[PDB]
Amino acid sequence: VAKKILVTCALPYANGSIHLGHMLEHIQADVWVRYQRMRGHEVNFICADDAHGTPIMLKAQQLGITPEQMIGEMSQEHQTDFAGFNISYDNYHSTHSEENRQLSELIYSRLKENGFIKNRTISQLYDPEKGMFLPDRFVKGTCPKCKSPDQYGDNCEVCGATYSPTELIEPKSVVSGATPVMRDSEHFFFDLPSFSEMLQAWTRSGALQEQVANKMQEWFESGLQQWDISRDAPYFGFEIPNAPGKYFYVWLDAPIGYMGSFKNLCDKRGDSVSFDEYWKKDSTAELYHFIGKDIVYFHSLFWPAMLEGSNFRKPSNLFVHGYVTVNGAKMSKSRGTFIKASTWLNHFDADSLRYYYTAKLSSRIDDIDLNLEDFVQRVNADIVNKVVNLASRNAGFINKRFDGVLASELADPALYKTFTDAAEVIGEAWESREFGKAVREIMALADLANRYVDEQAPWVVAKQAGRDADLQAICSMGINLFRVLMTYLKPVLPKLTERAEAFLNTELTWDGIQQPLLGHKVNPFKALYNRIDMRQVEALVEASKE
Ligand SMILES: [Zn+2]
Repeated sequence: VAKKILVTCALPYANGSIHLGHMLEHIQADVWVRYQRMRGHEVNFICADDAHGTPIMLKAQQLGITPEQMIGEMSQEHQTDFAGFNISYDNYHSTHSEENRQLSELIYSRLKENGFIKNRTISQLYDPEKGMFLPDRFVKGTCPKCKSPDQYGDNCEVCGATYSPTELIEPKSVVSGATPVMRDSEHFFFDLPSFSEMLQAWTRSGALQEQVANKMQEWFESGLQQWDISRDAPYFGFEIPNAPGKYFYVWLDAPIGYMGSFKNLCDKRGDSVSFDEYWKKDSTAELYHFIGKDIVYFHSLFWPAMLEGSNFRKPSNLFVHGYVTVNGAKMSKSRGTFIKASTWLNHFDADSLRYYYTAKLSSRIDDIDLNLEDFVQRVNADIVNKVVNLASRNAGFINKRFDGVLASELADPALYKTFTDAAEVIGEAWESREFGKAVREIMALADLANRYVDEQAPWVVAKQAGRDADLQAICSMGINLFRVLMTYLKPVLPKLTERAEAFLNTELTWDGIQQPLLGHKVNPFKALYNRIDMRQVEALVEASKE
């Protein structure tokens, strides 16, 4: 029937700009969400900025502005980039909100009551001048192995040795320049180990990608550990109830952002029933998290345990994707392959990237390679020469010789059925996240549509006397095939689809393809998409280098 679906994307860190690596996740989720909406389901697409943490607090101080101001600006920047790529979020919030505070306290309270919170005193390097414990990377020093100066954290970039910051020669606090010292502090831990049996049964209930369920097996074998969920002041975040000086570490408050953002959305809509409908233990609504492979452990073990422990429903499934490489290698700042979302939009449109990523995506966790050379060729070849060409080639004749009126019947009903029959396969491909497959199927159909037009040679029929009817039937057949193709691609290319709809004078819906456009008036044709040059790509890389 009509499902209730809540989809999220991992929360971007407020202390950084969105790059093409991040876009892969958001575009993958958006394509899936747009398809689900097209099928009539109730979909809620949610996200938010991860805005707490010592790093955030320090960068803000270093800059002279308040963290509240810093994260506020980063939030607008991120939202501008996502809007630019047409990521159709129903709501984009922040972990730094009243909703998140309330939910973090509620969940913490329940976990504590149920006895899943443990106290443990730990020892950590402390900056006595600033009065704050120091995370490993905030301690500078001389490597005890090779004696190289200015080595940070727990590893040396020179000899590559690893060690505890307490082994550094002349340790110095990066925050004040003071010499750190050891110091004790009581911390709160989440008893993840007490959920192992439940998590095992849950993971075995056939949900996760084969590759995910397999990594989980190794994690169980190794054994689960308790996780620290507290931090000491000074800190930028929410204070733990009944624990003055203690704050919620990100492990806890970041994923709550998924809930906080949804609650914020319900409040905005004046909806007092949905939150519980979606998050209560016996919910029949579906919850999906689109995440990267680097945060699977957290979302598959810690997150569901926390939810279970606080009496909330667990995710229905986790959709994991791999990383993005450019030209076969990790993004490179020196090579100008480290491309930011905002930079990309200064040179190309969002539809091009959305199409390329989609054509390469699948239900597997494999890495996605953005080959710039291949990108230009794929876009020009597929979008411009196969799909858009189908419309432009036939639009002229219809607009100039028939007043934009399409024929009253299908020239080839059998060929049309071939295109609508494919809906089943393409729809299941979109649904199962086999995007590359959906695109292959669609392009196969596009080749077919172009072959039909080639064989009918309208530019030839257009020259023969007493063949006006034939010309109209042929060109109208081509426009109707284009109608179907654009429908299958609607989830992928939002802007191109709008321009297509303006031309066809119709809104494209999934079920609408069963009813071809007959005796229908299309609008004067206008370039739907233009070819891109390799020079455009070179300018982007140069711009990224700089
Ligand atoms: Zn060294």
